[PDB]
Amino acid sequence: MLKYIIPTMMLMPLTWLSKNSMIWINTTLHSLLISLTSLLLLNQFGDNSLNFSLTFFSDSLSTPLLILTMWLLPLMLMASQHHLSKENLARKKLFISMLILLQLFLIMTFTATELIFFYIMFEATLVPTLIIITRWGNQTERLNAGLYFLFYTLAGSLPLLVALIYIQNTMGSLNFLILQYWVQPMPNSWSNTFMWLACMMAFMVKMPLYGLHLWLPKAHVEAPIAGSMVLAAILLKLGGYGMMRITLLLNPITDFMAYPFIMLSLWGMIMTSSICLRQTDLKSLIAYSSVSHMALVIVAILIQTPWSYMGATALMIAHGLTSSMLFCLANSNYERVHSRTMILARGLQTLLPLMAAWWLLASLTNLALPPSINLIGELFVVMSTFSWSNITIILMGLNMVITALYSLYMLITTQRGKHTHHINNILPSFTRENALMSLHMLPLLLLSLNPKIILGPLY
Amino acid sequence: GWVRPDLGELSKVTKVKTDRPLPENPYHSRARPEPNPEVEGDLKPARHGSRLFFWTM
Ligand SMILES: CCCCCCCCCCCCCCCCCC(=O)OC[C@H](COP(=O)([O-])OC[C@H](O)COP(=O)([O-])OC[C@H](COC(=O)CCCCCCCCCCCCCCCCC)OC(=O)CCCCCCCCCCCCCCCCC)OC(=O)CCCCCCCCCCCCCCCCC
Ligand SMILES: CCCCCCCCCCCCCCCCCC(=O)OC[C@H](COP(=O)([O-])OC[C@H](O)COP(=O)([O-])OC[C@H](COC(=O)CCCCCCCCCCCCCCCCC)OC(=O)CCCCCCCCCCCCCCCCC)OC(=O)CCCCCCCCCCCCCCCCC
Repeated sequence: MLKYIIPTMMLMPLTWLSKNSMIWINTTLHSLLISLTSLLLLNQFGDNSLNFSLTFFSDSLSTPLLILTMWLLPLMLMASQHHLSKENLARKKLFISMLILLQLFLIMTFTATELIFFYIMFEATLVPTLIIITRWGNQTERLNAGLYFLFYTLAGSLPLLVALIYIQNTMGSLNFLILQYWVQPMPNSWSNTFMWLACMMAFMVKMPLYGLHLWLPKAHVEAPIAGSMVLAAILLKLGGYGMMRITLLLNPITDFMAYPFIMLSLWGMIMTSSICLRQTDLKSLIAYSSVSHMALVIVAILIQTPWSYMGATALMIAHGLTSSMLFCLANSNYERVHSRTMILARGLQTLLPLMAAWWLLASLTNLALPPSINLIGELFVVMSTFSWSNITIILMGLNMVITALYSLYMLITTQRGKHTHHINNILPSFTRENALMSLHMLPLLLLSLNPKIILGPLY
Repeated sequence: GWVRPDLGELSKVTKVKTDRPLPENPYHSRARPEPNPEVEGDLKPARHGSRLFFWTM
């Protein structure tokens, strides 16, 4: 994985040596070359994971998260540069350095062969994200939105750190390749109950779980666009990746310790979708919709059937692309009306027709229109949870109804109706913004032609 | 016919011919505890390095 870790680090001299007019262009170009290079990770086999070294490997789970991660960096550079036009040059290079450092941490987070290196990189991705949010944020309470996001991801990962070293002394290793073959079944005890809680609560907070989702609509609202994109697309998916690695060691205690968490997730995917019906803030609506979609991923990982893992990894990749495009559309209107209120700017299809078509596509992917990979992931999770219990279809179909409702309500509220009369700073859509929307949506539509590369290790 | 000794004579260390046997263990000690085995053998490199969680050297 060194052939991706080194050019990501070579983007640091590539961003601290360019001319004052060339620092966006060079980093965009060479991060696009790295994203093109990332497709060599699709050397995946039906039985054996692609094992590079003692430190890095990539099965069919980490590979699409890596391609999404290395693809997301040029998109964040294209998205973040318009509101840094009135920014100092050295602060601009520090912003690009935090994005490059976050990519560097993620591309060897997902390829952590050993689990405490996963913990170090997993907790090290916070600090560039925290600097981006609490330094290039917007409002007064960016310090509070960064405080709890440091607090919860350390108070939750403090039992995670203790639990992983406990396995290091018991099993003798935290190599996941070794721990596939030396895993002992975890019997019923209270000690193993708090062992399961210590292994799972950090990733529950990162997804987020319902009731633990209080950090996320605050943190997205206080973030800039690059922070919102990377939180919606990668940093939530760290928790799903970590659960899919960590439930190997947690059997069979998961089959009865998952019941409160599955009930929290199944009722929360209803409640957050109803909150999305009752939102005034557009970015908070996309935030709560992200919570609603990751609740199904929590359910699918906790029931641990093959259709559920296939649907959960398909839904993570699809929701990364969709929610990143939704936050970028919210930015494209916040760069014109300068407020996030959804009822403020209406009737935008009369003014921005092609941007309204990109809104239409993002909302149709958000409600899982077939044959998109949103629908493949949604449908497989619903199939597997029907196999878990036949009465879960009521909450599943009810969430799908409310999801269609708030996606088309968001579409109608921003893009339809009579426009606001007292707003006239609505410029035409730039070539940059349409390029950003197309680079989100066109891979999301190409993956429906060949969805087998995003269906995880047990396709 | 006795002669009083000179200065420094009565503080000389003399030798004594004795017929009693020498005390082989006058402190009446028991046997000493066996010392720990020393180090021996050529110092080979450490097998796969530090072995500290993931550090391959
Ligand atoms: C590998 C080779 C692949 C080659 C084939 C390509 C495969 C798909 C790739 C992506 C396709 C979508 C791109 C177009 C839509 C977005 C842009 C847009 O607004 O266009 C309007 C615009 C034309 O309109 P305009 O008058 O100029 O202005 C627009 C108005 O301002 C305002 O616009 P508007 O809103 O009034 O009108 C827009 C209209 C609005 O109408 C809709 O959005 C209705 C669509 C949904 C309902 C109907 C379909 C339901 C499902 C049935 C079909 C699927 C199953 C069929 C299979 C068989 C049966 C199972 O949408 C369309 O006309 C697009 C229809 C086709 C897109 C598919 C449906 C997307 C819906 C969401 C996802 C659904 C699930 C996934 C499906 C994936 C299929 C591959 O299009 C263009 O100018 C074209 C731009 C270039 C597009 C390139 C696309 C490919 C890029 C990939 C590059 C790399 C690969 C190389 C291949 C390149 C091939 C060219
Ligand atoms: C005949 C006579 C002549 C013969 C000549 C033969 C050689 C000719 C070529 C001469 C050049 C040789 C270069 C050194 C040997 C290869 C080193 C290497 O690639 O190791 C891969 C090493 C192990 O990968 P592998 O696939 O398992 O094994 C490949 C080799 O066999 C690795 O071999 P190994 O198994 O023996 O490695 C031992 C062990 C391998 O490592 C381990 O066993 C795991 C421990 C790794 C560190 C984990 C720390 C995590 C927590 C802290 C995170 C800090 C922030 C992250 C970085 C932020 C930005 C700096 O190394 C360490 O633990 C050292 C610490 C990591 C430094 C690696 C070398 C860095 C040199 C350049 C420094 C620039 C900063 C690099 C980032 C350092 C911090 C991560 O990769 C990593 O651990 C990933 C970390 C980053 C890789 C460093 C890439 C080196 C070149 C960078 C040039 C571009 C710099 C751009 C500017 C700086 C950034 C702003």
